[PDB]
Amino acid sequence: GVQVSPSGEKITHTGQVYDEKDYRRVRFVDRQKEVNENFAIDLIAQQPVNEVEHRIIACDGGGGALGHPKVYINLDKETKTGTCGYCGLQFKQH
Amino acid sequence: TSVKPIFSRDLNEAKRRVRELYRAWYREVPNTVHLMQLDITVKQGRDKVREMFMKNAHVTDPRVVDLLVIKGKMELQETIKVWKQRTHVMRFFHETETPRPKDFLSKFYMGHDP
Amino acid sequence: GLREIRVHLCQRSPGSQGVRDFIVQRYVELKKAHPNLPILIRECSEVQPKLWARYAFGQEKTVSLNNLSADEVTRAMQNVLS
Amino acid sequence: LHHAVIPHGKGGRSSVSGVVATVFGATGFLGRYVVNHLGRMGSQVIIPYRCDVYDIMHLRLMGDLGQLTFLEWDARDKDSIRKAVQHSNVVINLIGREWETRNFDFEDVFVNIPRAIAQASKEAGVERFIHVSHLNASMKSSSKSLRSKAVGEKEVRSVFPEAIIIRPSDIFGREDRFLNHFANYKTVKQPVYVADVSKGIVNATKDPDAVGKTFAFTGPNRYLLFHLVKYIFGMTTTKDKVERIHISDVMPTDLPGLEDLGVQPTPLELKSIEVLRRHRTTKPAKTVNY
Amino acid sequence: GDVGAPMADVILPGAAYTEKSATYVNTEGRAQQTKVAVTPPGLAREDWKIIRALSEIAGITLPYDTLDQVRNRLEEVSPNLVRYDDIEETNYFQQASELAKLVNQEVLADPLVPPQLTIKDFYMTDSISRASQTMAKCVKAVT
Amino acid sequence: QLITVDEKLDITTLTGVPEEHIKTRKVRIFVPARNNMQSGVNNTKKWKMEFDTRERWENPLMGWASTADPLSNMVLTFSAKEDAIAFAEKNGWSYDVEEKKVPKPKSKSYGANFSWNKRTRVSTK
Amino acid sequence: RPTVRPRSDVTHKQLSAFGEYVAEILPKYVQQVQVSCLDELEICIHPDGVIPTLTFLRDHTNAQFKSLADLTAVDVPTRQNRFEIVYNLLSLRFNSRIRVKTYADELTPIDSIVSVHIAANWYEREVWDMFGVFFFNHPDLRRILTDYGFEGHPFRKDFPLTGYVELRYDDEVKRVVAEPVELAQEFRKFDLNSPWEAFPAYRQPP
Ligand SMILES: NC(=O)C1=CN([C@@H]2O[C@H](COP(=O)(O)OP(=O)(O)OC[C@H]3O[C@@H](n4cnc5c(N)ncnc54)[C@H](OP(=O)(O)O)[C@@H]3O)[C@@H](O)[C@H]2O)C=CC1
Ligand SMILES: [Zn+2]
Repeated sequence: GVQVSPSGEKITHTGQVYDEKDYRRVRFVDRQKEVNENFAIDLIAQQPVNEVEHRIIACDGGGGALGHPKVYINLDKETKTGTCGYCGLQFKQH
Repeated sequence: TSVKPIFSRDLNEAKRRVRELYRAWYREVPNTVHLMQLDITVKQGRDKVREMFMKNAHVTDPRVVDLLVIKGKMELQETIKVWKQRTHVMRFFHETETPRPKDFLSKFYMGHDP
Repeated sequence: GLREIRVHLCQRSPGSQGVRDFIVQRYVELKKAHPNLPILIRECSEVQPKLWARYAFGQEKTVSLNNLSADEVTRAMQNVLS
Repeated sequence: LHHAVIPHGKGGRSSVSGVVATVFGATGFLGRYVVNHLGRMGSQVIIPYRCDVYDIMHLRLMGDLGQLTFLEWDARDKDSIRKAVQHSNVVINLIGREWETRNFDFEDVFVNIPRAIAQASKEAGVERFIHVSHLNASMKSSSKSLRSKAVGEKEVRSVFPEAIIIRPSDIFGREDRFLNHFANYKTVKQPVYVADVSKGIVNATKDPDAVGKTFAFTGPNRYLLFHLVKYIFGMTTTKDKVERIHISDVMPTDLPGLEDLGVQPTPLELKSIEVLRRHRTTKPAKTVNY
Repeated sequence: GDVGAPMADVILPGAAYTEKSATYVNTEGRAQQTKVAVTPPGLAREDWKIIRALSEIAGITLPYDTLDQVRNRLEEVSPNLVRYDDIEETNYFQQASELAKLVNQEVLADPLVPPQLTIKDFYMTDSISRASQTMAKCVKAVT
Repeated sequence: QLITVDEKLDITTLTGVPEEHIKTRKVRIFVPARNNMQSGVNNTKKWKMEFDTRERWENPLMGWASTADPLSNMVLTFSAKEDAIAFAEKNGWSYDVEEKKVPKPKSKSYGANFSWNKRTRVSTK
Repeated sequence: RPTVRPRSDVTHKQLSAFGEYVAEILPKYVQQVQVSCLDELEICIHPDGVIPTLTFLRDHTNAQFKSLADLTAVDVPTRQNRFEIVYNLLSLRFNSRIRVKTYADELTPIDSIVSVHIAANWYEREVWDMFGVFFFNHPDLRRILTDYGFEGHPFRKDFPLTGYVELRYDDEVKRVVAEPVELAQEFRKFDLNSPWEAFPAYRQPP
C-alpha cells in the first residue's frame, strides 16, 4: 500500500521516491503524483494455496486462451509450494 | 592511377572554373541582403564566401573540384532565384550556438570532448 | 644529471647486430659499475635501434644505431654516460 | 551536489546544465530572452505568473520537454513564493514597471517584493540570487523609481549578502520601450542589448567570481540624446518616464563590467536596422564622451 | 573509495576499465587495449587527461593532447606497448643470471604459503570485488 | 580522354559530414566475436566497421537515454578488410584494425574416453 | 502445393533467349545477363552503354521497351564501384518487363537519358540528391526532396538515420535555426541477425 515518505511523497510498487533534496519534485507542485494503490505483490498473497492429488499440475490462468501458456509444475517438495511463473498462483500435493 | 575525368583535365582549368564561380557569388551577394532583409553587412557576407571557399583549399583532385563547383552553382541558383530564405542563408553563421572551445582545458572542465 | 638510459633495439635484423653484440659483451660490467642506474633494454620487431637517455628535469636525447658495430655502439654509450 | 544536477550533455536543448532557476519577471521583455538563454542549454526553469495563460505561451517552445514549469502566484500572497523558490539553486528577479498602478507603487515593486523573495530564498536554502536594477540607481534622482531601486538593492543585501546586483542602462531590442517610445511620434546615453544582458545574467548564474558584487552593463559607445533621436528619425506619456529619459548615463568607475562575465557589447548600430524597419511606411552617429 | 581515499587531502575521480580506452599487459608481454563501453559517471574523467590538464595548469604543459600522441609516447619509452596481441621474444637470460649470481642474500626458515588458500579468498581481492554485493553472497555461502 | 591522378583519394568535402565528426573520431574494423551463448558461426563471416562510443546520459523528465553523437548506431558491413580500410581512408577516419581470430583444428577421438592407460578416460558416460 | 508458389518455365525460356539475343547484338556494353527463379530478366552493362542500350530496347521492333517504370540507385560500400544504378523498363506490345543495371561511384558520373525517356528528368535529380551521383547532359540538376541548404546525401549507408542537424524556432532572432542533434531518446540498435544459416543455396565458400 502507498505509504508516504518524510518529504510527503507516496511510494510506488517499485520503491521510487524523489529524494527530499531532489529538484525534480517541482513537477508535482500544484499537481499530483499518479500512483496505483493496488499492489499485485499483496493481492496475490491474499490468494490461498491450491491443493491437488497429483504430483504434477498444469496451469493456464483460467480460460484456455485469455490466460497464459499451459505450464506444468512439480509438487514433490512438500517443504514449500509450487508457484507459477506467469500468474503467481501456488499449489500443494496434499 | 589513371582515371576518367569530369569537366576538367587539370587543376588549372578547375581553378579558373572556381574563379568564375567566385566572380558570380561575390557580385550577387549584396542583392541577397537587399531582397531578403538580412541584418548582416556585405563585408560579413563576402568574408563568409571567402571562408567557405578556403575551407576546401587542400583539395587537389580536378573531379573533387568540379563537383564542388557544381554544388556551389546549385546553391547560387537557389539563392539568386528566391527559393532559399532568410533562414536558409543565415544557417551559415550559426548565430544561436557556442562552438566547442579549441582548448584542452575548456573541454576537459565541462565534458569528455576530446 | 643523467637519470635513465633506455636502449631500443630489434632482433633478426642487421641494424641491431651491433647492439646485441654490445649487450652480450658489456652490459653486466656496466651494471656492476653503476648498479643504481636504470638501464632499460627494450627489443621489438622492425625498428631502427636508438638509445634514449633521460636527464634530470625532463629532457632526453637519442641517437640512431642502425648499421653500427659493437665498438661504435660502446663509443656512443660512453659518450652519453660521460 | 545531487546527481540530478551534474551537467551531462553537450550544451543543447535536450541537455542538462545543472541550473535550476526560479525566474520572476518572465512575462516581460527581458525574461523573454533570459528564459531562452537558460533553456536552450538544458536548464530547469520555474516561471511564476500572474497573467492569463495566453500571455505565457511564447515561452513553452523555448525549452525542452519538461524543463519549463509554469505556476501561478500573487505578490501580496506569501506562501506562493515558497512553492517557487524551493527546489532551486538560483533565483532571478526582473520585476519592474515604468509607471505606477493603484495596487502597486514603486516602493512595493522595487523594495518590498524583492525583499520577501530573497527572504524566502534564504529560508529555502538556495545558493544564488540575482537582482537587476538601473545604472543611474541613486537616492538623489528626479525620478523616484531610481530612488526605490537604490533602496531595494540595500534592502536585498540586508537579507542576502551574497546576492548579485546588475545595473544595466537603457535597453534596446524588439518590443522595447526605448526606441519604439522615441519613434512613436546635455544628456549622453550608452544603451545596451537584451541579448548581452541575458548572456551576462545566464553566465553569472554559474560563474563563481560574481557573488556579492555589482555590474554595470553599458554599451560600447555613447551618444547625445539629440544625435540618437535624429538617428532614429533618419533610419525610420508618463512624467517618470520622461524624467528617466532626461538623465545622462553615468560612467561607472572600475565597477565589474560586462566583459568580466565573458560577454561582449553589441553596438546599437547593427540592431537598430532590425528593430526599426517595423516603424517605416544613412550614416552613423558620432560617438562622443561629454 | 575503499582504503586510500578517506586518508586523502584531494580526491580526483577517474574512470574504470569499462569507461576508457587504455592499454594493459599480461604476464607474457601481450599488450591489449580496452574500448570505452560506458562514459564515466558525472564529473569523473580519464586519468591521463586529468594529469595533462594538471600539468598545463601548473605550468609544465605536457605535449600529449590525444590518445594517439600518448601512445606514441608509450612507443618511444617502450616500443612493445603498441604491438597489440603480439608477444616479443627475449634472449638475455644468460646475462640476467650471470649478474644475479653475485647477489648474496640468505633465505629464511618460515615456509612460503600462498595468501589465497581457499576459494573464500579468491573473491574480494580488489576494490571492485569489495564493492560487489554478490561476491559477498558468495563468501557468505562458502563460509 | 583519360587523365592520371595518383594522389590519395578523399571525398570528405563531398560527404557533407563536419569536422567535429570527421577528425575527432576513432573507427574500429573487426569481425564480431561469436556469442559464447550460441554455437552458430554465421555471424563471424562479414567484417564490420563501428565507431567510438560517447556520452549517453539520462533524461530528467522520463529517464530515457539521451545522446548527441549521430554515429552511435552506425555500423557498416564489408566482405574484405581491404575494402573496409579503403572506405575508411576515403571518408577520412582514423581506424584501428583487428584480425580474424579463427579457431584451431582439434583432434577428437571418442575412443579416448575409454583408454586403458591415459588420463582422458571419462568417469561418466 | 497450396503453400508454395507456382513455377512456370515458359517465361524462363523466353527471357533466357531474349538475354542471348540482346547480348549477342550488344557484345559490347554488356556483361552478366541473368534470369532469376521468379522469372525476371536483369542485364548488367558498362556505364558507356546506357543510351545505346536504352535506345535499342525502346526502338527495336522485337523489344519496344517504351515505359520507364522506374530509375533507382543502390549503395553497396564494400565494392569499389559502390552505386548500382537500375532502370526498370516495361513493354506493352509483349506484356514484359526488364531490368538494366550499371555501376558508378563518387567522382565517376553517368550519362543522362532524358533524350530517351523524359521521365528521368526527376528520377536523376532524386538520385543526385539522395545518393550523390552526377549525370551528364541534364538540363536542371538540383535538390528536389531535401531542404535548400542540406549538405549531404542521406540515402547512403554511412549517413546516419537521424542526421547531423536539427531545427527549432528561437525568439531572439525570430527564425527557424539549425543546430546539432540532441535527442531525448537515442534510437536503439537491435542486433537481430541469427548465428545459424538459413539458406544453404547461398552459402559462400571460405
Ligand atoms: N529596459 C530598461 O530601461 C531597463 C530595465 N531594467 C530592468 O529590467 C527589468 C525588466 O525590464 P522589462 O522586461 O521591460 O519589464 P517588463 O515590464 O517587460 O515585464 C516585467 C515583468 O514585471 C512583472 N511585474 C511588474 N509589476 C508587477 C507587479 N506589480 N506584480 C507582479 N508582477 C509584476 C510583469 O509580469 P506581467 O507581465 O505578468 O504583469 C512583467 O512580466 C526591470 O526590472 C527593470 O528594472 C534595468 C535597467 C534598464
Ligand atoms: Zn499460471
